[PDB]
Amino acid sequence: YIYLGGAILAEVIGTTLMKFSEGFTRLWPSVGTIICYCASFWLLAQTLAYIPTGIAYAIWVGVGIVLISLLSWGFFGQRLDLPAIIGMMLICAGVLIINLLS
Amino acid sequence: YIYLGGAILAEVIGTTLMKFSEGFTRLWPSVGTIICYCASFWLLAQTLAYIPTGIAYAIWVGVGIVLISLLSWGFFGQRLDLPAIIGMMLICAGVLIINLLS
Ligand SMILES: Fc1ccc([P+](c2ccc(F)cc2)(c2ccc(F)cc2)c2ccc(F)cc2)cc1
Repeated sequence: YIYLGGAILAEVIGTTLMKFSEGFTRLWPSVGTIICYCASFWLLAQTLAYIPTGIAYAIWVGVGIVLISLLSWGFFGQRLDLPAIIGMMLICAGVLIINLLS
Repeated sequence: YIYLGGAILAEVIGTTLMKFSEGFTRLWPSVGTIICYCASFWLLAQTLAYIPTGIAYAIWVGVGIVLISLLSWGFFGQRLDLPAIIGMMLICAGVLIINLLS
């Protein structure tokens, strides 16, 4: 399977685990989070062995924001009609335009 | 919060070290570059206490594009055509909308 899909998913899980849980996580040992950080770098290194960095970055930002928006609504219950989402979308549209002219 | 600004600088130091290692020095450990990127993530983790992860991803890319553009050309805002001007305005305006939001 693609390293890139694993790598984006590893960043989403790993970054989500950064601010999550003042008690100790259900299902998951905390050394698993350390392994996940190591796995994320391994997946990234495989990804940027084979995929050009700037081309990859455009895919990566677009997939990552959507994936964590879906996760934010799904697992954390977050609203889709918050004005911050609109602000984020303006940035997402703007970064896409710069990416096409560079 | 100015932590994401620090995370951007930690990204600039680490990215330059990676590019320096690939193109120029033969004698730089991978672990040091990884620690510089981990510093960007620690500064991000402090940010993720205050700014939601999806919002934080979009701001990191857009704030990145302006600083990286300025450093990589050595000046800001030369050779802008009409959609590029709109692209820069959208990035600034979206971040400003998030900045005004609590
Ligand atoms: F929202 C974002 C913000 C940053 C990145 P980042 C990054 C961050 C932390 C890290 F540990 C290693 C790499 C990147 C760029 C293209 C990819 F395929 C995968 C990752 C990156 C590195 C150098 C650079 F100049 C710009 C971005 C990705 C999405």
